[PDB]
Amino acid sequence: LVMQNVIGTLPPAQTSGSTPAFYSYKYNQPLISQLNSNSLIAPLLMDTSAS
Amino acid sequence: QRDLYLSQSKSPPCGGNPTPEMNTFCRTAIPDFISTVNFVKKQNDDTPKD
Repeated sequence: LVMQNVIGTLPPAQTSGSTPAFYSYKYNQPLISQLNSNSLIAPLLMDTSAS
Repeated sequence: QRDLYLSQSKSPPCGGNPTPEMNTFCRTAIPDFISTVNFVKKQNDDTPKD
């Protein structure tokens, strides 16, 4: 259950107009920033404002 | 099975790049099987009309 909650809705295989494929750049727009290591060590003062 | 296939007409094999036999199966409907068995017509075909 928690692991699905991490994943969210399962992305489709082939890209579609309504939803992007699992390997498309549109789907991985926030994931790339989330998994990037520099998100942890680069900044000196985290911004907690939901911008 | 064909209904389950047609409900997924965005993914293989009815979608994507089907192999020709799978494409034909996805296209063609299921005819009635009981309706085609008829002994009188078969025997008439086998027997010469003379």
